Amino acid sequence: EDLRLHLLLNTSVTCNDGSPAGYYLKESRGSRRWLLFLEGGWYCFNRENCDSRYDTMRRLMSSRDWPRTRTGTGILSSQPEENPYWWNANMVFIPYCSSDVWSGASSKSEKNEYAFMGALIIQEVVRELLGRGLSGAKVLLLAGSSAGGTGVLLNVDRVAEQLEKLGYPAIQVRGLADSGWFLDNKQYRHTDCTCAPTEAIRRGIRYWNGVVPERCRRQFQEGEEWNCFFGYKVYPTLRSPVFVVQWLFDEAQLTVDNVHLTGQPVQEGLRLYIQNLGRELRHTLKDVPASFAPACLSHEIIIRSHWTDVQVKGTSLPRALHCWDRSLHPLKGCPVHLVDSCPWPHCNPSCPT
Ligand SMILES: O=C(O)CSc1ccc2c3c(cccc13)CC2
Ligand SMILES: *[C@@H]1O[C@H](CO)[C@@H](O)[C@H](O)[C@H]1NC(C)=O
Repeated sequence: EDLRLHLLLNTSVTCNDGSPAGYYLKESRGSRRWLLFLEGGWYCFNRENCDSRYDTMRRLMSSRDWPRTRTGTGILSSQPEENPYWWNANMVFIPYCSSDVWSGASSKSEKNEYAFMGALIIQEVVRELLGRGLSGAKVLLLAGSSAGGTGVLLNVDRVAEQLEKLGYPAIQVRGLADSGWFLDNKQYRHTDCTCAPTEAIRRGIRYWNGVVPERCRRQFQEGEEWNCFFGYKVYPTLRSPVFVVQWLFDEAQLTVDNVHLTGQPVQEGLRLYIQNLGRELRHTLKDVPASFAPACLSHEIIIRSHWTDVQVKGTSLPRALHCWDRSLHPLKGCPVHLVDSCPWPHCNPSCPT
C-alpha cells in the first residue's frame, strides 16, 4: 500500500525553497495504466504571503522534511475494496511544493526569493518515470485535488504533448480534475485581498510567471491569462479527455466567497446566494460530458478512503470513472455525466459527514 519517495534527479527542478521536488511511486508490474496525482493546498501570491506559508506550511514549500513513504488512499489505493476503479495501476503521488497551482516555470535566483516550478515539476516527473515503466503505458491519468485539480486542467495537454514530442504517441493522456472547478463570482460579503477568487490569480500568475494551456492563452491573450485558471473557461480549449469531479458547494469556493455556515438559521440573502452558486456551477457543467458533481458542502474526494460512498443518481464515483474508461474505447446503465439537480447542500443523502 506504500508509495516510495524519489527526489528528482534533475535537481534544477525544485520546491519553493530550492530543495529538489519529487514524487511517490508504487509500481504495478502487471499494469499498463499510470495514475499521476497532483496534491493540492492553496497557493501564495507575493513575498510576504509566501513567507507566512514558509513558517507554518513548510512541507508545501520544501522537500526537506518529507517522509520516505506515503500510504496510497482512495484512488491511489491498491486494494480493490477501497479502489474499485484502478486498484491495479501504477500509482504516483506528486507532492505540491511550488504554491503556484502547478503553473510556474520560474527558478529561484538572485531576483526571486522563491522558485515556482509546478509546471516543470510535472514534466520532469513524467520524464523521469518513462525509465521506470511509463514508456510501456497505454493510459496516463493525470489526476489532482483542489489546487491539484486546477493543475490537471492547466497541465494535461502539456503532458500529452511532451509525450508526443518524445516519441510516445501510444500513451493516452487523460485528466481527472477533482475540486478544482472554481467560479470567478462576486463574494457574498466584500473583503480586502480570503482574497476574491479573481484578483488572487491575477497577482499569483504574475508573481509565479505562471503558464497556461496554449489555446486558452491565445484566446485571452497577454495580461488576461488568469482566465485560464477557471475550469469553465479553460476546459473548452483542451484536447485531452478530462473528467471533472466537483462538489456543487465546494468549501474552498465558499471560503473565497466569504460564506461561513456557522450554524444559525441561514437568512434569505445567503440562501439565495448559495442556491445561485449551485445553479451556476451546474450550468457550467452542462456541456462537460464526463463529470460527477454532487450537491454537497465538502472539499476534495478522490484520495479519501471513503470516496466510494458518494453517489449521484445511484452511481458512485468509481463506477462513473469505469464508465468513462469504457466510453474511451451511450452505454446502457453506465453513465458518465452525473450532476445533481437538487439545490441545497446535502440534498443528496450520500454526501460526506
Ligand atoms: O488547494 C485548495 O485546497 C484550494 S485551491 C483554490 C481555492 C480558491 C480558488 C482557487 C482558484 C484557482 C485555483 C485554485 C484555487 C480560484 C479561486
Ligand atoms: C533539468 O530541468 C530544467 C528545467 O526544465 C531543464 O531546462 C534542463 O534541461 C533539465 N536538465 C536535464 C539534465 O534534464
